[PDB]
Amino acid sequence: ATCYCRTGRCATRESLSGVCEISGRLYALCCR
Amino acid sequence: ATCYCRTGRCATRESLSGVCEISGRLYALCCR
Ligand SMILES: [Cl-]
Ligand SMILES: [Cl-]
Ligand SMILES: [Cl-]
Repeated sequence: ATCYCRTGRCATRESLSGVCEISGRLYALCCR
Repeated sequence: ATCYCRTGRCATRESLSGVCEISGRLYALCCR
């Protein structure tokens, strides 16, 4: 899948799918 | 990025990047 680790909401064409943890920071997981 | 929601360990070229929550189930987020 194509996915992004986001600092804001997911884009409209993306689905919230979990959490990224990179270098200690949390991100929304947004896939399409 | 290219990401998969895994029930096992990440493949050699993937990095463990977080967790997926899909239909009430936990998975390892594996990204390359
Ligand atoms: Cl973002
Ligand atoms: Cl898997
Ligand atoms: Cl879920």
